[PDB]
Amino acid sequence: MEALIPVINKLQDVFNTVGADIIQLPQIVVVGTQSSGKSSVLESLVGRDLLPRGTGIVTRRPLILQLVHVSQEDKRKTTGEENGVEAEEWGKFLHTKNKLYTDFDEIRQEIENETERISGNNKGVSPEPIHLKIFSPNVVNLTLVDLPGMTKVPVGDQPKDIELQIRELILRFISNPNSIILAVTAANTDMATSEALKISREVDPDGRRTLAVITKLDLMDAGTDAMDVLMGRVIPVKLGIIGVVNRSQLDINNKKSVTDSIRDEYAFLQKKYPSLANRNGTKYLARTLNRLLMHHIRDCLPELKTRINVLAAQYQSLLNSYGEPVDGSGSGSGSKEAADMLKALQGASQIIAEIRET
Ligand SMILES: Nc1nc2c(ncn2[C@@H]2O[C@H](COP(=O)(O)OP(=O)(O)NP(=O)(O)O)[C@@H](O)[C@H]2O)c(=O)[nH]1
Repeated sequence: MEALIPVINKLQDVFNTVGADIIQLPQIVVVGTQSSGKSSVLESLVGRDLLPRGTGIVTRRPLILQLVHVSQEDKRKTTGEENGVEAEEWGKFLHTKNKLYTDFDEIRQEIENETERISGNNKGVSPEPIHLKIFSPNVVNLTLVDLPGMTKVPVGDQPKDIELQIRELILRFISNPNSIILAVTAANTDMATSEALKISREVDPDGRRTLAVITKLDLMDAGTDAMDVLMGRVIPVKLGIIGVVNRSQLDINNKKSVTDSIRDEYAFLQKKYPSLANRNGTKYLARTLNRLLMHHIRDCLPELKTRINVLAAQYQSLLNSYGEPVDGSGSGSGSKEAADMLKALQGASQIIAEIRET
């Protein structure tokens, strides 16, 4: 049985600049607020810090993070750099094509380099995602669509008008019927007022497409345990409630080893939540997210295939409604879209046809 995650990864790449929304791809979309710790969740899954830091404003455009598992024997000759020590982990950006990044600091820098631009349109937020593959023996096969974080207070309770278009961007992504919403919220807050959960209920009223991740369990007030948060007595969400403890900024600056932060999280869970510890934590989260995505993709695969074909026939017949002038150039901008879309759909069906196992 062919692994389906790599297939959807390639489809994501195929529909990058051309418009992937109408495809309604099966994917996990990460919704979090400011100070929720969703960037840390991603880094917990990667096993490295790689996301741009901080201080402040930052991270406007979506990031499609594609974690690809490799064998520990599968390594890369690094850079040029006058060395040749074989590298165990590397990264690739779709914008830079086949270039290899063996230094995660150059990975973090390229993200900064691909973000924060004006981008030559008049906005503060761009809908165009960054595509980053991470090859590592320390990661599970998993892809996440990281969206720009919201303010932790309602949009009207803060002075920036731009927050609206941030909400629009998130809504645009999570309105995808085949998207799974990963809602990130800190245990440190009134969790039934999370902006992440609230905006998720706007497209998923009952939370049947939503999985809640509870971060910052180590930061709660004296003599609270969110056992209720562990229960999902309180949060109306169906795909699960998973509590984690990521590394703090203190830990990163101190260069806390990830092997040490992992067992520290585990030990914290064992102590504070003994009857629940086995269904919480970073490692657990990585495993159920992997299984969830695999099961979700195979569920959506048959409809995805026909939709690509249905879309193809529509765009082609639409090209015969536009349909001119037969000129080599200056044909149309709308005609150019449909042709570019048809080309991408062609690549999509090709990728899908290249699956075979029963
Ligand atoms: N103690 C502790 N600190 C955490 C945890 N998760 C995140 N943090 C810290 O609290 C902050 C959370 O923000 P971050 O992780 O960047 O995610 P974010 O809020 O989506 N991103 P940002 O606010 O930077 O735009 C970070 O400075 C991080 O170090 C956690 O589980 N425990």
